[PDB]
Amino acid sequence: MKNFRLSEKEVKTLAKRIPTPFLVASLDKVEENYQFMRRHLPRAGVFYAMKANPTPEILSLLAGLGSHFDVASAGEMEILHELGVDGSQMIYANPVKDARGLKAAADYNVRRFTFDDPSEIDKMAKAVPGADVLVRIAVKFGAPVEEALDLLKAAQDAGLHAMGICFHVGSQSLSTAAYEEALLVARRLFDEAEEMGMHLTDLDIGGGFPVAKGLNVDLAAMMEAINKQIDRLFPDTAVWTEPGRYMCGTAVNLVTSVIGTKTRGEQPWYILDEGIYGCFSGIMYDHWTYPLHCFGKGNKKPSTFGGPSCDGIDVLYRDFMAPELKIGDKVLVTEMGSYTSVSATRFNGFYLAPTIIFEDQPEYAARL
Amino acid sequence: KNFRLSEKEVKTLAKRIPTPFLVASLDKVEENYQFMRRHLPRAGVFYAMKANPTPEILSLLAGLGSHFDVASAGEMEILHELGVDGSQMIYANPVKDARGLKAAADYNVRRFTFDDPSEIDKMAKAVPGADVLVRIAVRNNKALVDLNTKFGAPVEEALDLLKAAQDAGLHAMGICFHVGSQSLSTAAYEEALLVARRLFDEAEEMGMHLTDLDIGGGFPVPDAKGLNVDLAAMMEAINKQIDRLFPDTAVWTEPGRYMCGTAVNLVTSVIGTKTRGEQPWYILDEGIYGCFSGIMYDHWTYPLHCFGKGNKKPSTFGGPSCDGIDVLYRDFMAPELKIGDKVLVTEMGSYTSVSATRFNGFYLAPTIIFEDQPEYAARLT
Repeated sequence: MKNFRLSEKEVKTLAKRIPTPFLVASLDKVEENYQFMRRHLPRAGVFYAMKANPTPEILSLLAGLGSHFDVASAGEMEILHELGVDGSQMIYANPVKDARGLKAAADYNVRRFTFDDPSEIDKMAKAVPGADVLVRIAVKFGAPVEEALDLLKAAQDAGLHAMGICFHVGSQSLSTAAYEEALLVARRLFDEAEEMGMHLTDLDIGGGFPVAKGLNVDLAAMMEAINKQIDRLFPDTAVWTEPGRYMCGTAVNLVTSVIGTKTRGEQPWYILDEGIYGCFSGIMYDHWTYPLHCFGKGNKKPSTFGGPSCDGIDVLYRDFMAPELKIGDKVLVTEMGSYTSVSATRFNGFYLAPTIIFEDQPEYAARL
Repeated sequence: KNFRLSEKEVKTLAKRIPTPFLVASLDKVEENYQFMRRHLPRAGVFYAMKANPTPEILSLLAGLGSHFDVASAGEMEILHELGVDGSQMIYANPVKDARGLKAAADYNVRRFTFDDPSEIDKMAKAVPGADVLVRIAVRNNKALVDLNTKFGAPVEEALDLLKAAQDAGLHAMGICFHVGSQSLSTAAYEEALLVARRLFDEAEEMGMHLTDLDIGGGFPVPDAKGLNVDLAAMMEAINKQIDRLFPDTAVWTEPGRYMCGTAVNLVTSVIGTKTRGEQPWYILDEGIYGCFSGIMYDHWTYPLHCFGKGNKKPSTFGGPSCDGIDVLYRDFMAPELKIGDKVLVTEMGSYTSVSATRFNGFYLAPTIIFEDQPEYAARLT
């Protein structure tokens, strides 16, 4: 498992014929990440958290491979529908659902819906009578385990089908022991519910998986421990996972050029043609950090990179060791797949940087 | 006074239009523009369209005779579509991009700003003979001379730059400066204006005759805690100064926040409730990824109005992402609200929707012209 990276020569040839900034996504890498999870965690169907990356080619690839989808809004389920994706392969997993979104959900025939609060029941019962609902469980957001069953019975009472439960394990706190303890709590709640008159049939595990193999744990071995725990505890139940960052994050790169240089201070400044109102919006909204590769040879000094807009805050990196760069030189930013261009804007009238598909280019064929 | 929708009005607008939407009063954009012609006559207006690019606003302004401060090819293209000639534009981004400079070339935009030598040859090659103004660092409204910022040459290198640009075939037209956002006092201008006199006076003796001076923006708008500047008084102190120091030169300003800020309102619905915490929690259908993005990007607090009586408890408001960052207000005194009730945010005109996104696939809240709605007619009556 390698992260998707473009070589220096690939960045130059691509930039010759696509004007910067642009993103480059690798469908091959997305597939690899999909097949990895399937190989090591076979018992979880995949609900793709498309909020992370909603690019149509990535989305089509995923429907091709069998992925279901995790929809947050009417506009998400609209994009999917034009690609031929049915609402039976959608779960509406926004906790608080818009009216416009519940309408969409009825029209498209979305099967599964999730909730943590009893104010949410009152409105799904009117909008989508008899819909299959899962409760989100905190083991902020989520619902106390001890209120989980009362919440499904309230749902069942208003004419919704109590179908099951989701938790989310945080990446920071991610461990095999953690998933194993949540599955135990889930198993108890199933058994308890059954004696309560409800047959729960579906269990949604969340995402919160990381990566590329240059990172902390042995994830293949971890998914196999979780998978073995699903097979012993939930051999008849439909199990799901909803990866988002996991699917895409290391599957996209940004190519962007130096459009100005400021040489006045001790520190050189370099203005790029993408910034915090475009793809680097991740910095503000995801609190994330993107590896930056400048390509000159020569001596390095501490250097600031700025974005292209009239705002003070359009600064991406400071005291970053980089060589001497000219205008028109190209830099490359990896880990640009998730929660980046989702947050981009046309602030200052600027265009959204397009996403180019790597497999539809000579450079991809050239890898041989 | 500021454009503020009645409660009566929020209710009927919400009947006909789905939340969230914004509501622009073109009358108010016109008062604002006129107020500035009345009290700061000597200052020609380059509307900074980044604050609000709404097409009906822009056309109003074009019709009143305003010029435009243009920041990218996309902002030029919109103006060209509305019939606005390039003579009406200044490309006032100090670091310009190739698509921008070709657009500028195509649409014959006359003016450009710059604060560095690496910009010059990029402009000479792309529009020869263009009028340039050098952008210059000055004491900000905070009283700092910050030379480590994104924009502005030091006063010390201002004239050489301008000469360096004349040496590349560009017309050395003048000087601009920006004191920054939300000026609560007139000190930064009077002080900066005087620094500018000196460079013209020093340039006369070099033999470059500078014809134009752009004084930037920074004019205030009320926020969550109001505004206590006397704008008329502030504007006349600046005007007064431009007449003693610059009797014989063309003087321009670049308002953005001021022009539209007080002309726009957001109508948004409470869509969920959380009652497990000690504070009640209200989820609205606009978030930090939408128009409230100005919390993140502009460090700004908007003034919120809930309607109802008989309660007030400190309450929390969050956005529709349902995210850790998607929190709008905490400890806000609000009555008991229910799903379906409408809230109002006022002074939502500037640096608001421009930074909004389709994250989660939500829509960009549309911007409704109030003068076309039936609620306006009621007003004239």
